[PDB]
Amino acid sequence: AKKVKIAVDRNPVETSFEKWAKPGHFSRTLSKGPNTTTWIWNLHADAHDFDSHTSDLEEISRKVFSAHFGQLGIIFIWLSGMYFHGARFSNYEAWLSDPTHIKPSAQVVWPIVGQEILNGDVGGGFQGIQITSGFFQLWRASGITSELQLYTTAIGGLVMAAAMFFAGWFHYHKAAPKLEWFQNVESMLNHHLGGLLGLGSLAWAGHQIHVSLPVNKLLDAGVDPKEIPLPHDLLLNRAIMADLYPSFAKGIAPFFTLNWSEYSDFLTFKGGLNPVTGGLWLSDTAHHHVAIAVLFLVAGHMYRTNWGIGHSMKEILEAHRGPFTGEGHVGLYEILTTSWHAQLAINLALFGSLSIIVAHHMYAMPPYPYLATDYGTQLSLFTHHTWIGGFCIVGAGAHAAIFMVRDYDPTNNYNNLLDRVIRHRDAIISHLNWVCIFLGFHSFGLYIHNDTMSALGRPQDMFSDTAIQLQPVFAQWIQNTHFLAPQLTAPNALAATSLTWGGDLVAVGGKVAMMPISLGTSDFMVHHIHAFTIHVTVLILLKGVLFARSSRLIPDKANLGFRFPCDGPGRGGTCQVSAWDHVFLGLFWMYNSLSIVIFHFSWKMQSDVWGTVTASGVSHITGGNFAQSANTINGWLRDFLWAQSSQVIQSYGSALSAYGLIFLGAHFVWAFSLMFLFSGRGYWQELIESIVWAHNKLKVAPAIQPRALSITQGRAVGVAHYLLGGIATTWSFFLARIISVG
Amino acid sequence: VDRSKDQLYVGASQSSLAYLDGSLPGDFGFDPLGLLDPVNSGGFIEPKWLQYSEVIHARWAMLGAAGCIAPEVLGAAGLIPDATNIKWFESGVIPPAGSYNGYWADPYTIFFVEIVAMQFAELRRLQDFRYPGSMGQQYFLGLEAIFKGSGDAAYPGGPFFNLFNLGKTEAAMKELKLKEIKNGRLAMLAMLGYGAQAVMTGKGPFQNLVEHLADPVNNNILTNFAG
Amino acid sequence: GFIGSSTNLIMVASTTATLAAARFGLAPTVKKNTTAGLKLVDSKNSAGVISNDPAGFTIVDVLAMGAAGHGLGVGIVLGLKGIGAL
Amino acid sequence: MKDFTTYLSTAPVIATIWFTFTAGLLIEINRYFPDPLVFS
Ligand code: CLA
Ligand code: CLA
Ligand code: CLA
Ligand code: CLA
Ligand code: CLA
Ligand code: CLA
Ligand SMILES: CC1=C(/C=C/C(C)=C/C=C/C(C)=C/C=C/C=C(C)/C=C/C=C(C)/C=C/C2=C(C)CCCC2(C)C)C(C)(C)CCC1
Ligand code: SF4
Repeated sequence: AKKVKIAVDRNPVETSFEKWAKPGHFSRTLSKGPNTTTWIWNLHADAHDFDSHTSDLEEISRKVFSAHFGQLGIIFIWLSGMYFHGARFSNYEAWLSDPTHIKPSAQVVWPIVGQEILNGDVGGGFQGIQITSGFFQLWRASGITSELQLYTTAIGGLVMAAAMFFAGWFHYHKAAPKLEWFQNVESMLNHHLGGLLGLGSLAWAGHQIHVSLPVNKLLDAGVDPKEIPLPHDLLLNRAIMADLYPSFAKGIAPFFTLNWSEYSDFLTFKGGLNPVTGGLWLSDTAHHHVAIAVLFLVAGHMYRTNWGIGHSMKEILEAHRGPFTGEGHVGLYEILTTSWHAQLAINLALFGSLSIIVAHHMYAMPPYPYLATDYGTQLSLFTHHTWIGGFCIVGAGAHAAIFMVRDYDPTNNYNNLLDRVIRHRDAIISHLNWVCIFLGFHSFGLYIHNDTMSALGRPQDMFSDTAIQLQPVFAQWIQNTHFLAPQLTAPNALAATSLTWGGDLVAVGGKVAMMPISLGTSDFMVHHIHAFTIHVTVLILLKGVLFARSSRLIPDKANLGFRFPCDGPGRGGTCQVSAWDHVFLGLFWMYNSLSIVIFHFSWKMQSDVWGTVTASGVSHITGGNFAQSANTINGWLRDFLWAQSSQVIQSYGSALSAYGLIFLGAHFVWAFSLMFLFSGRGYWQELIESIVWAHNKLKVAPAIQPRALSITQGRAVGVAHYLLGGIATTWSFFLARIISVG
Repeated sequence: VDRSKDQLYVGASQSSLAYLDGSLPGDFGFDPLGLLDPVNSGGFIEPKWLQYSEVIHARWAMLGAAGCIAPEVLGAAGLIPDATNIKWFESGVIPPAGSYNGYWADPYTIFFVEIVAMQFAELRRLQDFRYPGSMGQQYFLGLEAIFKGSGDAAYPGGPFFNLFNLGKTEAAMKELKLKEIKNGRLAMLAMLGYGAQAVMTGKGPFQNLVEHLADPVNNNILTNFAG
Repeated sequence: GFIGSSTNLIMVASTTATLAAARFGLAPTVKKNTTAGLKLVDSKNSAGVISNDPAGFTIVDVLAMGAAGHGLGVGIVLGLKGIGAL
Repeated sequence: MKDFTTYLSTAPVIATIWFTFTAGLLIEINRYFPDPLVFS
């Protein structure tokens, strides 16, 4: 019964610049200094690999804890800059008056070498680069009405950034927690559930109830922003709040007397979108965060720390034991309290999956005012948070394999769930292998079937709505069920959560904010492409984790490590057998799969949702050509890539000309990467020998011997440039397109 | 926290009795979170700083508790002009709540003198905690004679801070320290009561007491939720 | 008058029931955890809280069952108003 | 201070200062002599 308590060590390390002048001090191998250029790359590659510098878990934990303070400090500088640039280099104040006609802008360029053309005409008597980060919509929702309020937040952001860097220094050099402190998982969950998420949600509800709701109620009514009461006047004067919301006339007595229905005027359950602004009701959002606050505060009292009551996480795991799974979850608690990589593997997996869920829910239920009708912001936010989720998931595979090689110990795992999974890995990979082949034929083969039938003049033989049909009947049933939910299954909800299920469109400023989305044959075909490309990415990453330690090819792969190039040309060739190489290959397939996801979103929205409302009806940007054209590969090439890339390639000579340059430059970086992917360092080391000879001939040969990159670094350099070039190409193409037409 | 006196308070636990041995003033065994455990202590969470901080909080709170109500009591008795019968939160500390015009200077001009005066008072007090006895060495207009401290940071003693050398005997001094801590702890709760009562009712501490005595049932925390 | 109303009586009854249940060995307490079979067994408390109560009822049991009683009472009060009973 | 000045002498720090200086000089020249195409 080890008590939960604060435990630190005093002055563990000395604050000196001595080691700043000795590169490689952290590692025994690199401490001797460079002899070849390979040393330089090894210095940066192993800088943050704490688990390999020392075998002491306590020393590893202390570095992780302070390295996290540095990450927090950097985010505050970044957040401070965004708020500062809104105050000093933005047209936010003008935007508040005319949100539907003025384009948000918060970056201004200097007039040098003729780059001032990038300062486009955005409105409000202002010239600058149009932003798609959605900060203006967020600030309006919170109630910010002046650049002074933006300026104060930026100054507070810098103070927080300074505090974060002090904390990192303090908790590493002055008072470093001990290992027993880091292993109170029960205590950490209690504080992070009820304290971080719980009180954070309650505190934000306080801001919305007292600041956001009154300010946005008057803004929607048409009051001039400068004439709205200041947030502190709303807080101090209950009389003002009573005018906007009569419930405030009764104070907090209804809360304590359980007459919670008194607060129905500002704690609503409307659902749908606010017709004036096209975003979610803030009164709905306040009741959401109040409900979420109670749920998490209750959640934070589940685990036992010092007073008997509560649950032991070890006891829960050991009780869940069945007939089909041997020992069961035994041994997981020790794994998850002694392996940072195991924790990172789980957290990256769910944190990445969460970022993808955010993308879907924010577009379908636009939570900020004037977010929906700003098509550039909708496209950018969905695409940004899908890419973030994709990279995190691939990392989850990377750090699951690191755990398998380094932190896995067979003695602690005998006949438990983890052990039994390893003992039928061939069954898992063989079945997942077949599923991917099945899904590739029956999804991408349909496109090839349609392309061939169309080229042969046999449209009646294609898979389409006017031909052989493939209707997503299951998805269509769910769309109808959610559309009728307020009638019978959610009686107290006035409207459906989203307008995608069905009903009538909401139009703000003559543009569609959201309308029902219909699923047809093309939607059926594209969705099963997603299932195909996701399943393949699982195959590559799961295969790397399950075969990290051994396989039928390399029986002792664990001893080779996690990151090695091969085991030589024997056995026919063993290139790229290490678990690191399964992340390397998995990155390509993740990029392949998410590219189709963001092409699907971009074409579907422009074709079927986005558009201009007029007397006759809705005219969409691409005029509803998704249904008939997206069932062939030729349709995507012609109607999507070729037609919509018109904006980016005609950008020269305008404020969008920067996107044209990056469109070409991205194409360049991508092709440049194939040099590293298609070649091997054997050629390049011999090339450097001849180059070194010329320098030797001129007495200008370096003391640090030039070396061609290692095998692994060639693959890492290749994939990094491949991803940057490919993703930046879509980024330029999307923004130049949507900003130009959207 | 058991009110009044007792050997141990409600929250006393067998774990806290390990290191709470009665040496400190007002040591009633109440430490449910175990912040005073000597083992593996560091930073500001250590016995010497936490005990020192409580006394400092006690002494500021005692001045605050008596000073946040005296203007109302003296004003109610007619001993000071009504122009200065002002609620503690309407003196100027929180201008949005209320400010008093009539000080010899603008409240920001007065604040700068407060900054300079407290910089000397507080940084010199700190240096005696970091380097005991160090403030009695460097020349300070001859005043260093009274800043030599006594080894215990919270109780400097000396010719000035112990002007009338009360508590000459060891037993007497312990009783005085206990009385100081209990009054100080009581004042710390009183100050929190002033702050909470100001928000809930918007009136001064003296007004709240008078109203409660008038109709105790109709005037209390429960009835003030709504008005 | 709030005192004596349906809302007040339910909250006092629900809060009293949990305290009565916990004190008389009908609900889990600080000194009695519950096994997987929903049976009370002795527990180990890191910060053994001294209590003069003959049954060892500590102040933590009060907070644990005060909140549990309030949760039960609040749900009943709001639930009845939902069906129209209250 | 000797060690700190040694840290500033490391290759990445020197390159940052050197290119920051080099870039600044080129930027400033084009600020006062915009659009140079021929020596003239
Ligand atoms: C001036 C204050 C100071 C000083 C003199 C030291 C000194 C020391 N620290 Mg400490 N430290 C400090 C502040 C300081 N620290 C702070 C603020 C933190 C919190 C983050 C830490 C956290 C910390 C940890 C966790 C560790 C040390 C360690 C060390 C030792 C070696 C550090 C080294 O080689 O740095 C040279 C390194 C750099 C100059 C890199 C700076 C990185 C920062 C975060 C900036 C990041 C910028 C970012 C990449 C920008 C984007 C880049 C993009 C634009 C290209 C040494 C005793 C190490 C040790 O004792 O090992 C045995 C160790 O593990 N320190
Ligand atoms: C964390 C979130 C949060 C916060 C901080 C607040 C804060 C506030 N709410 Mg709000 N509220 C919230 C959530 C929140 N609310 C939620 C979720 C709901 C929905 C149920 C409401 C519904 C609601 C209503 C209906 C009303 C408020 C009101 C208020 C105000 C007065 C409350 C009151 O009477 O307090 C009573 C007393 C206290 C809170 C105690 C104060 C303790 C002080 C700070 C101690 C200071 C001690 C210190 C030592 C003294 C200073 C010394 C120094 C100078 C030397 C206050 C600004 C009222 C108001 O005025 O609205 C305009 C009001 O009518 N709220
Ligand atoms: C919370 C996030 C997180 C954290 C804390 C870590 C932490 C760690 N990872 Mg993991 N990882 C993550 C996410 C994370 N990872 C994700 C999302 C992926 C998938 C891509 C991976 C994939 C991965 C691999 C494959 C490996 C690690 C490794 C490591 C370890 C050493 C890393 C190192 O030394 O980097 C040093 C940092 C660098 C050399 C800098 C990299 C710079 C990149 C390539 C720049 C890309 C472009 C840039 C962002 C934008 C343009 C720049 C401009 C100048 C042009 C360390 C424990 C390594 C290890 O050995 O672990 C045991 C290892 O082999 N990670
Ligand atoms: C367009 C390029 C392309 C194509 C077509 C494929 C195809 C395939 N890859 Mg590969 N891959 C590519 C690029 C490509 N890859 C690249 C660039 C990389 C490097 C990053 C990789 C890395 C990679 C890995 C690491 C893996 C794959 C896997 C797969 C397979 C997926 C499942 C499957 O069987 O689908 C079905 C097959 C197809 C869709 C191919 C086209 C089928 C046509 C349209 C129909 C059949 C034709 C018909 C019979 C008529 C023939 C007539 C003729 C005989 C006369 C498949 C063979 C995975 C695998 O093997 O899973 C089991 C796998 O693990 N690929
Ligand atoms: C991830 C965040 C984090 C975590 C987990 C810890 C953890 C720890 N810190 Mg560290 N610390 C952090 C951030 C963190 N710190 C930061 C950001 C700073 C810079 C400000 C510091 C500065 C710091 C110091 C100087 C010390 C510690 C100490 C400690 C230890 C005891 C903490 C304790 O009991 O606090 C309990 C909390 C309190 C006693 C203070 C409560 C009130 C604070 C000042 C404000 C809290 C604000 C709240 C979150 C939001 C209010 C909302 C609204 C009302 C305004 C423990 C190892 C101590 C130590 O080493 O002990 C051995 C120690 O001396 N920390
Ligand atoms: C922490 C302690 C504290 C603080 C910060 C304050 C702060 C305040 N009090 Mg309060 N007060 C306190 C404690 C405190 N009080 C206590 C304990 C009591 C009970 C005794 C009172 C009783 C009280 C009353 C009755 C009044 C205040 C008032 C005030 C306000 C005006 C202060 C002023 O004008 O001072 C004046 C400045 C001084 C007394 C210091 C003079 C400094 C010179 C340089 C000294 C020169 C000395 C000379 C050379 C030699 C000695 C001469 C001598 C022998 C004659 C201000 C908000 C007034 C108020 O609210 O007005 C609206 C008010 O009427 N307070
Ligand atoms: C027998 C006896 C006695 C008596 C006692 C008594 C009479 C007691 C009482 C007690 C009590 C009377 C207690 C209470 C408590 C309470 C609490 C602790 C509460 C809590 C609450 C909460 C936590 C809440 C929450 C919430 C919110 C806020 C919102 C909504 C939701 C919920 C509900 C969750 C004496 C000692 C004298 C002596 C000996 C014997
Ligand atoms: S050296 Fe290159 S080609 Fe040869 S086995 Fe290793 S990775 Fe393959």
